Amino acid sequence: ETGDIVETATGAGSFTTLLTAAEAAGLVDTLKGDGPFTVFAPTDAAFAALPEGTVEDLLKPENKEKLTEILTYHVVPGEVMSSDLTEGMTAETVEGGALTVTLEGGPKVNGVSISQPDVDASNGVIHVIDGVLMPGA
Repeated sequence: ETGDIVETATGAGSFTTLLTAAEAAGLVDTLKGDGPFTVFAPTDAAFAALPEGTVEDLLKPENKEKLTEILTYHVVPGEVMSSDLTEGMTAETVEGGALTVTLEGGPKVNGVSISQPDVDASNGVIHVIDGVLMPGA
């Protein structure tokens, strides 16, 4: 595979409402355009977790435009998470924000759970959130 995070736009079956915008929001040059990059990619079932209006917002073409703006707080630089180091640390977003990262007692980031604790992406790092964690959206 090539593109890894960004190439999702090509397929996007599970991340069709989100990670398709990885390439298509102009994040392609960002995520695949360097090397190690870690993004909290929520699954199709995660949008079904908060389907009140968030999935509608994130289904609206409006969101990928602001994703262009807000990518930096959803994109974390190429650094290996607690699965390598130790659980119970703060991870910094490219925007410039430190979030809560702990696996012991429940893999939770900033108060949202990584219910499907993945990690090993092709170029970077993949973690499936069951919720959302960003400035506003």
